[PDB]
Amino acid sequence: LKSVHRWLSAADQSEVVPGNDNIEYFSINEHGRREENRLRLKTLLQQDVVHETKTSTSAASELTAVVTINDLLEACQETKPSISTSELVKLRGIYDRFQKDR
Amino acid sequence: MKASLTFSLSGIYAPCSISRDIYLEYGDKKAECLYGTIRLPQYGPGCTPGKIVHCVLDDSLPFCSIVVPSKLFGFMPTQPTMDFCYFEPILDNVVPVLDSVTFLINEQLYSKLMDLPQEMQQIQFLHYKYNINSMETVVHSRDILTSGLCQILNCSPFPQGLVDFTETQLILVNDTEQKLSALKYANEDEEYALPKIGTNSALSIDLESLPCTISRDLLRPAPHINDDNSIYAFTDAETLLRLDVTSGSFITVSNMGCVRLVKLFVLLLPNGFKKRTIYAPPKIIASFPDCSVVTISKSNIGHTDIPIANQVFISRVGGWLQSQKCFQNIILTTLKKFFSESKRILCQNDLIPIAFDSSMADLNIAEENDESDDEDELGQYYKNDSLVWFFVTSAELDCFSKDNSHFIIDPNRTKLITTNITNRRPLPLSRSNLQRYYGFAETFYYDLHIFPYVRQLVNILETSFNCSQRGITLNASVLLHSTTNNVGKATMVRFASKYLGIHLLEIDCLSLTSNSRQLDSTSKIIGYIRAKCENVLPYASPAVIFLAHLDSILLDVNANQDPEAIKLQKSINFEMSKLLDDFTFKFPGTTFVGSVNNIDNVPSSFRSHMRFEILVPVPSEAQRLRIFQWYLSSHELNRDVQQKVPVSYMDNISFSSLSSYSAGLTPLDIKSIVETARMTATARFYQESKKCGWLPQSILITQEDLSKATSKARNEFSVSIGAPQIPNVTWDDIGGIDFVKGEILDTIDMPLKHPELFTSGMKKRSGILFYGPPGTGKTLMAKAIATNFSLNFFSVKGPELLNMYIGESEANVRRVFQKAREAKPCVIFFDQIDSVAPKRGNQGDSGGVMDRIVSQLLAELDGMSTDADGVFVIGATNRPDLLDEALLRPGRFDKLLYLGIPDTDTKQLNILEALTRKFVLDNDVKLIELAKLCPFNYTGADFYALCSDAMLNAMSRIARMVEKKVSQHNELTGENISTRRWFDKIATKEDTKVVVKMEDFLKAQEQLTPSVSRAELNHYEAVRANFEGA
Amino acid sequence: PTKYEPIFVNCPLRLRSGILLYGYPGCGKTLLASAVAQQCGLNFISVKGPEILNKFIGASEQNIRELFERAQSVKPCILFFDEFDSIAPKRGHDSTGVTDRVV
Amino acid sequence: NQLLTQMDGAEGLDGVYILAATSRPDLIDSALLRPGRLDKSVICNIPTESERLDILQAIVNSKDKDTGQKKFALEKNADLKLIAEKTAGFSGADLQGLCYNAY
Ligand SMILES: Nc1ncnc2c1ncn2[C@@H]1O[C@H](COP(=O)(O)OP(=O)(O)OP(=O)(O)O)[C@@H](O)[C@H]1O
Ligand SMILES: Nc1ncnc2c1ncn2[C@@H]1O[C@H](COP(=O)(O)OP(=O)(O)OP(=O)(O)O)[C@@H](O)[C@H]1O
Ligand SMILES: Nc1ncnc2c1ncn2[C@@H]1O[C@H](COP(=O)(O)OP(=O)(O)OP(=O)(O)O)[C@@H](O)[C@H]1O
Ligand SMILES: [Mg+2]
Ligand SMILES: [Mg+2]
Ligand SMILES: [Mg+2]
Repeated sequence: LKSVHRWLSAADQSEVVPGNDNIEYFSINEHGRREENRLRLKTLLQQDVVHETKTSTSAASELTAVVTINDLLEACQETKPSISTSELVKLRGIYDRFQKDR
Repeated sequence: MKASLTFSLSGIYAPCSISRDIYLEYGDKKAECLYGTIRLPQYGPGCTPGKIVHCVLDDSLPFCSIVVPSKLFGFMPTQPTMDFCYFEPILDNVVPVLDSVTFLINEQLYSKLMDLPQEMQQIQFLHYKYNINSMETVVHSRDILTSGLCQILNCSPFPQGLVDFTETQLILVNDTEQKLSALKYANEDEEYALPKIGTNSALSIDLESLPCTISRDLLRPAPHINDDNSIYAFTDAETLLRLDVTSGSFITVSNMGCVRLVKLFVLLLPNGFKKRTIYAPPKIIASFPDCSVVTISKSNIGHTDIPIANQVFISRVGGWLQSQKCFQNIILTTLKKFFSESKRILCQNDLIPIAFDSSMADLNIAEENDESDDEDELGQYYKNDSLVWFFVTSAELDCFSKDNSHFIIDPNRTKLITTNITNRRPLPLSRSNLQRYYGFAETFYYDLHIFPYVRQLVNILETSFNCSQRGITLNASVLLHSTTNNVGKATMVRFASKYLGIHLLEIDCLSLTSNSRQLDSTSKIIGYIRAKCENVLPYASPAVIFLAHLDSILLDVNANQDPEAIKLQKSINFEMSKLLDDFTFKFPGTTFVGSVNNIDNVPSSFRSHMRFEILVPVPSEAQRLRIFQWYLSSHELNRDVQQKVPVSYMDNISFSSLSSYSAGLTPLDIKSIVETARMTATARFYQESKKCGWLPQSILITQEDLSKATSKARNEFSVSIGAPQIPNVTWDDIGGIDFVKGEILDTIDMPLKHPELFTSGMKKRSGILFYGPPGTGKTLMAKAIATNFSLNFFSVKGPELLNMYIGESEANVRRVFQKAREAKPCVIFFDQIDSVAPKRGNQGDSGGVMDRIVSQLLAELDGMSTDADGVFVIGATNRPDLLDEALLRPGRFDKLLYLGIPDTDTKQLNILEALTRKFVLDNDVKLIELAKLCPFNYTGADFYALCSDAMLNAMSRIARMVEKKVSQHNELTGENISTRRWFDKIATKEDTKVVVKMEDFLKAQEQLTPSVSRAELNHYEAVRANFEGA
Repeated sequence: PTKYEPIFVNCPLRLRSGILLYGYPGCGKTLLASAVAQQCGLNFISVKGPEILNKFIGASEQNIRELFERAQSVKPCILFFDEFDSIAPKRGHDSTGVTDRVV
Repeated sequence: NQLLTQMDGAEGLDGVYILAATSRPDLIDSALLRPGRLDKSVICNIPTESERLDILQAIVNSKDKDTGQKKFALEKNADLKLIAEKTAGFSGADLQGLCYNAY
């Protein structure tokens, strides 16, 4: 979870910066409109709606999520031992008593 | 208004000539450019949405006639054109102006447009190219400016309107994929005078069902008064030329020894039917096990047909409806009505269809009358809902016995005579959609390539159909069972039946007796079943007996029961079992298609015979897409409403997102959504019509509406499961709990947003619990999640589960978890877990039930075979040490979050601001000293008491002020009113607006105690140290 | 004993009918059960949690009768009890016998 | 744990005013003393030295039954201060007891 959180934080701008060539646009009579990027996105979405398809391609697992020891050790640092430390002795005693007798 | 029609090869934007009469008496004389709207009537279930046009005076046009460019509809007037339309000149010449229009252009013209130097120069070039003018030319959508060059991709504000070519944005899109090559202006696929020379004898051509009924008004020729629509056929003009006669008198269709006489008309041009094929109504098609291709020939002797109509022999075809007692009367009456026509023709082996209304079975409108009794107009109120056939065998020959191929029936000579029940196969859905033709409630058209389970059923039934010529008793029973109601079992059964053409018997739970069954109920049931079946099975080949809701009749033995009551249950079970197999070998091809809503309760004695059990899952993402595509279709919405304005969806909708956003909903829910969307769209349309704005000629569903209709449907569902109405807390109130805030976000929402990285069966740690000193947000956080996340929120009201008896607590826990598991994205809020899950096996406790219940918790909460982990569990306590360790483990409750006292002035100011947020604070003084002056032993809840106390003091001040004012007024007058009367006679709203000044805060802070002593706080601190310090 | 049945068919002299697991929470023994439930191929009946008891008078006895009857009538299977304490406490009870008659 | 749930549960009620009393209150659980519930704690005091006159005058002048303009048989002088001081501050019910005893 920590590793995927870090990856998502680092990957926010990966899909925003690059240009899109899936469709070509001429932009005539654009004067009088303050919005530029949102209008381009809406035009692209209109064209995609006219040409919508459901199929999608796969991606390499490592660039979706990956496990690293640097975060693993920190996760180990925030310990959460299930067994109650004050209760381990009692449990050990009762387990032994069960094992030896009955 | 109805106007005569003709076409020309003019430009798309060329003005449309209109006759002088209409231009003067209805056209607006003050308008510089007159605009009207035209509707093209076409062979379909409704008129087309109106298209707007610009018109000008033309004296050359005859009475009530118009001329328009054929290129406005993508064709040329080479073939016979339509002769009239419906037209109306817009009153006040109101038209809208589109802000933006999206065009798709070819690569060459786009290159030319870059080559063109300047924006204004390009604008003028487009002006000359496609006759587009500012505030003068009107544009439409889904139209083509020129073949293979440009197309109107989209129009946002309205489907049609004026263009501010000076300012309207033109979204020009290059056709990078060369899609424009698919455009085709009704052009010919070449043409030859004689593709085959001297082929007068016959022609071979395809036969397919005519997709819709036909209205006489749309017919080019002028047939006589009667005996027309029963033998119509329609084709393209050139096919008529290949037959050497244009819309010839009569044609004959002959194959497999069956020869029929037909009448062929020309298919009118604007319709978009396929090429080189015969289009005919079901009446003629039903006569054949038709091959995809069929041969036809000239028949001139058909014009010399003979009325030999004496003593005709008729027969009721086998079918479910024909054997019903009540329907038979209306069937007889409608058959007599059909044969009441003067000149209907008929020939042996013909199937004659007969439609009628299902619910008029009891409405005897009137007795026969001496004169002036007719049905024609009287029927227009009601439209048919059921269909049957009649099979005709023989007729008199008389002195004209030289020929008997085709003949007329005359009411003056024909009499109603019938024989016993015959039998014949239905028409497979793949060849002719009868419902479509007769506008019935169409059974959903499944697509076997996508839906898994239906394929199994259809395969089984078609196997039993094909084994007829193998001739063995291989027929097998089939049982459908589902995890939930309303999953379309009966629909898919009807689909299979209609697809394979298998007569369907629909017995159901409209039985006669189910309470106090000792009163011979077994007989009343089984005799009824046997009587209903025995009147159909001997005349259906194959046949299907469908028993809806069989679950609620073949009940199984109850754990607790009367010893003798159960005997009736056993008897009915056994006799049902017997009659199950009796039909198996008493008739060939019989298939028993039963349905059940929970297979666990079907009797093993009955179920053991079963050999095919199909579970029908709730439709996954892929299916819902298709279901939406269906219910949104034109042939669904436009039906059954009869609204004078046709209906349609706006193309900007998106199946792909809609499907994903409608997860978990059953098909009935989907239809509910569609219906609600239709309602809201119609309400919007009539609201706009009420307003003075421009009136669209069609009502358009919008995704912006579906987005909230789906939410309302989901809220309806949430009410179904009985969840409480949690208050509307917002995610912003939580204040100084950022750490826990993020922790919660990382589990409740992180694997729910962008559901791809977590999309796996992993242990997604659906457990979380808050613990710590009293009053630090544990319940508020839950209240927020209950409404800010759209997850179903189940409340476990403390020791709600515990119960009177020994085992009903153990039933309550399991019922709670089962019901939650029914709705996968759900939350369980164990508030004060202490009362329900105490430490197991302590000496200082009695009864032991508290141990059993906690054990059951440990079992069902985690257990084994767990899947679909979306069931979160959120618990809270003041102190955890009373809980058992076996709960304080991953998989159940991984992290214990200690929402401690903030101990930090940043957090203190944060919580003070979050509490003060939503009421006005006077800013003359700064609040920070309120944090600085409180010692850190003060607690989130007592800062709430601080704020509320300060508010109450400051508002008591206003109360005293208004008291003084009312006392002063009473002194001025005769003291004739109290405060209560003052508040309805007089109002001083602005005076009552209490605004707190921090002086009030500095007063209150002196008076309020901390919510906990140091004694308790050290205890909880030590608790945290034990659990968190490690 | 199902995998190697000719080895196990002979010599019915001595055998052990069942096994009892216990240990610290989280030591995989539920997962041991799960794996043994599915890979082994032997049928597996999952009476998880004290669902045995029932409201009505002495219904527990009849319930166990039915359970063992289904176990026998199903081909060889494992009766899986978990949180055994919930279904078989010590002999002594101040309450009704409906909670110890079951034992 | 039920009362807490019904008091400030997720589906929190409204328009209901819980009014509690007892002699020894701190034996109420601290989670019931948390402000937001039972939030204002109000002491009552028996000593009220020299204020016992006010109560005395009240109880003697109590007119609950409007049929008569009095129930207790007051006298003209009404020098209640002497007895009020003489009371030595027993309780609040003590004075009603004195009233009835003297009557
Ligand atoms: N998958 C589906 N596709 C289209 N329409 C459906 C579907 N499932 C149900 N319907 C609609 O439901 C009605 C008939 O199916 P219905 O919901 O009654 O099924 P059923 O199997 O009889 O259900 P149940 O036994 O749960 O009551 C029709 O209005 C039909 O349009
Ligand atoms: N940090 C905080 N943020 C927002 N509201 C708070 C906060 N602390 C206290 N409150 C308010 O004071 C009350 C505290 O609610 P809380 O969720 O702590 O109740 P609870 O779980 O029933 O508490 P208890 O621990 O006494 O059982 C609510 O009315 C809430 O609005
Ligand atoms: N062989 C294994 N060793 C350790 N952990 C395992 C193993 N196999 C699976 N696990 C993981 O660790 C968990 C092991 O403990 P588990 O939750 O099964 O305990 P349990 O037997 O149900 O305990 P209890 O009834 O005492 O709460 C599994 O749920 C799984 O998530
Ligand atoms: Mg049904
Ligand atoms: Mg609480
Ligand atoms: Mg376990």
